[PDB]
Amino acid sequence: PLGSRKCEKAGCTATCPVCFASASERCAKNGYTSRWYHLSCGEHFCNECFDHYYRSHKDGYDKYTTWKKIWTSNGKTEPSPKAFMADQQLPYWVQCTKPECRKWRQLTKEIQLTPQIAKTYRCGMKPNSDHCSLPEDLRVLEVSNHWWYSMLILPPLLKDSVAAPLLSAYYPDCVGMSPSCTGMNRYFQPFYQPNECGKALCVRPDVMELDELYEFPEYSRDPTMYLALRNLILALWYTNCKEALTPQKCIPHIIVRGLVRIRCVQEVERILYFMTRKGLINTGVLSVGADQYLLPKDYHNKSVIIIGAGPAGLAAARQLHNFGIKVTVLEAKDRIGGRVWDDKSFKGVTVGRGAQIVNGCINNPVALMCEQLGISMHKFGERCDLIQEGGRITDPTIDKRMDFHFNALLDVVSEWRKDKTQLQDVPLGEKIEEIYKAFIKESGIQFSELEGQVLQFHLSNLEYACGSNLHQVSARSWDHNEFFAQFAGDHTLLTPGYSVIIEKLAEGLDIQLKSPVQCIDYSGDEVQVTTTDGTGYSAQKVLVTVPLALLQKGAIQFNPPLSEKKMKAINSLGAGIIEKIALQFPYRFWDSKVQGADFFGHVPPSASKRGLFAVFYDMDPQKKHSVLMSVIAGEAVASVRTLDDKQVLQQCMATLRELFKEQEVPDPTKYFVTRWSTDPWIQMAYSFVKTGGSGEAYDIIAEDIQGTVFFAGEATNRHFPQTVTGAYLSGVREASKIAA
Amino acid sequence: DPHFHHFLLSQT
Ligand SMILES: Cc1cc2c(cc1C)N1C(=O)C[C@H](c3ccccc3)[C@]13C(=O)NC(=O)N[C@@H]3N2C[C@H](O)[C@H](O)[C@H](O)COP(=O)(O)OP(=O)(O)OC[C@H]1O[C@@H](n2cnc3c(N)ncnc32)[C@H](O)[C@@H]1O
Ligand SMILES: [Zn+2]
Ligand SMILES: [Zn+2]
Ligand SMILES: [Zn+2]
Repeated sequence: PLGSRKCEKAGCTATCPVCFASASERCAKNGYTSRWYHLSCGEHFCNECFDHYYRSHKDGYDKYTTWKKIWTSNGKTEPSPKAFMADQQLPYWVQCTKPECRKWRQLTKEIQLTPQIAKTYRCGMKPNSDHCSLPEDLRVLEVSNHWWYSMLILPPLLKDSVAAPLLSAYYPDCVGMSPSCTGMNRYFQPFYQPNECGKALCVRPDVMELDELYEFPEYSRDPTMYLALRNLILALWYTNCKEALTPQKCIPHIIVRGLVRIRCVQEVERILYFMTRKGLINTGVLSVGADQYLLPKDYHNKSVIIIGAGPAGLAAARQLHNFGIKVTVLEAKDRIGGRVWDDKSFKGVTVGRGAQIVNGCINNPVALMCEQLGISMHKFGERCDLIQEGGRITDPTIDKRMDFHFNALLDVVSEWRKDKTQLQDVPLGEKIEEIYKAFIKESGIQFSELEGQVLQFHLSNLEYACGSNLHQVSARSWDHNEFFAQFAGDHTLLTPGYSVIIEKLAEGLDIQLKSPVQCIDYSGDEVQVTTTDGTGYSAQKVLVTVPLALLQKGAIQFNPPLSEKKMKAINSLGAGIIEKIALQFPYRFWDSKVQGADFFGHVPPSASKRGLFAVFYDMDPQKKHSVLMSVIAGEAVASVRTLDDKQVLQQCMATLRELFKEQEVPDPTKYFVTRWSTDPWIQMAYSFVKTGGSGEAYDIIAEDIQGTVFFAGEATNRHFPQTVTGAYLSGVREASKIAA
Repeated sequence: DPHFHHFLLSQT
């Protein structure tokens, strides 16, 4: 009775402490010791094994002292002996993989657990019978106790985390990894680097997000363990995005000593299901059979009707279906896609009638889906000569000077805006002109006719981006979204076209074409949905993803009706528009002058001609086929409404022959002219903020009604308005709301 | 600062 059989730790449940270390030849083993040291309720080490490492005279001091330097040389947390024991000496635990057994087992203290060992382990396995029948150590079931983790002194620290290589710039212990530790698509950069400017869909390796905190409050005090698991999961997903990430797949990559490993394994499942629901992993164009739904059966019971089969509806439909939720999509047109619609009949090339460009591929779901599909994008070159009528290529210094001046007018507007309210908003177009004449009259500087036309060109570039003449767009709010982190990296041409992704998202889903929804009634126990021919559908929840213009036209009857607040938000945004023309030629007539540039600009002769074929795109990055695509923006959209396709073509060809005046231009052998503005179920290209409006409108439209009626679409995404990406993400957003 | 915050983990 010289020594103790009781644990130092007050409240500890261990009635019979035994020493896991047996490092000292004088180890107390399971008998009496001066003091029992507590790592967990199930794990202790005696005073002499403590001293074996902690005392300068003992034979373990060497090792401990070295570890302590490293722990300090690429680590930040305190290197006590308890920390050393949890990181270096604590025996590993591994779960038997026999389906009928599944018992946890302690490995002998010299065996170093690896993924391979964890993957295939079953009771009794040693490098050099009836092992599964032996009872499971009692301390294992203990780990499930609510207080077990509170009785655990130091948080776990993962070893050889898949996330480690992507996290070199951090101290491993701040991201749940062990300091004592020693080709991914370039577009996958899920982790912020230390002190780096904001970018879209990026997370801090060392801080829990709002939603994470909300779902896992028990970690607000200490996130170490959560962060490590979440980081490991993200790294695994992006390491192989072509298959579903499962707990079985994650478990072998969780390497840490002691019973706590059991806690980590049991936690990785909850975290993984949270990441899946929010759409962080197991997403994109990944598809899974009935046998393999991504969420447990408890999310499964409920039904959804999704209205619209564009990127937004299809994203949500894909997500929900993958979750195991019963989904039905109703599409008005005779095709899926919405504002994604590819013409695949041009020999050797795919020409988008709608979207075909990706602005910022880093962390972009579109770039992820390309990886999953094994398709390539073409990054745009920089050069874009501004060609005049007829023939002269504008001096680049004139291009850069007027660009500089145009952005200048924008800066001053961003100053004038700082003290105005929505009630005081003025059209961007008006305020620009005004600032221009002001500046002109101040410093008498005058611009050449060509300078004024090049400015006309740059102005047209903003009208294109807004989908409207600037006299309808808000000076206060035109660029509201820039407030949020935007997608970094390459701007590309989706050569194969967005349709490839649309089709994958749609494959195997219950989709009803030519079924235009007319009535939505959510006043009863289930949502009653009625099409224009009187066909009835019903489900517990309904997701609306129709274009902004269709909400403004009130094409769908809501009962109860949308709120006045919602109607104001809906009416405060503009239904922006542009159209495209695509021309096929017998040969690449522009090669001599264009010299391999992806696109070239067309200087407007006069303000009146602004936006009329402002830019031409060479639609084959391989420089082999001959297809040009051009855009009609701003006022020019109007002037084309009353013309038939043949007439639009005439003016394009005439424009081209002016642009290439000093040479012959062959006749086109195939073309299309888009009519988005008069497509009855679309009537637009993309949204923008009208004068008097706020970026807040996007949130307000996005707001669900009574957790019964939900909304998605490009016009509901405040961070990323307008884009296929933003539309897709809004659909993922709603799928997460709905699945909860 | 929501000039950093992940769009998908900021919905509450
Ligand atoms: C039309 C068009 C679009 C673009 C482009 C050109 C053109 C001509 N792009 C460009 O050239 C560059 C360009 C760009 C981006 C930002 C700002 C300015 C330009 C874009 C591009 O290339 N890249 C891109 O991201 N999208 C752009 N892009 C915009 C995107 O295509 C759209 O934002 C995206 O497709 C929106 O998806 P969402 O899912 O929100 O709507 P969509 O309209 O596709 O589908 C809704 C569906 O509801 C259906 N529907 C409507 N009413 C009903 C009803 N009552 N019942 C049932 N179904 C209905 C309707 O038929 C339709 O299928
Ligand atoms: Zn001991
Ligand atoms: Zn204890
Ligand atoms: Zn077993």
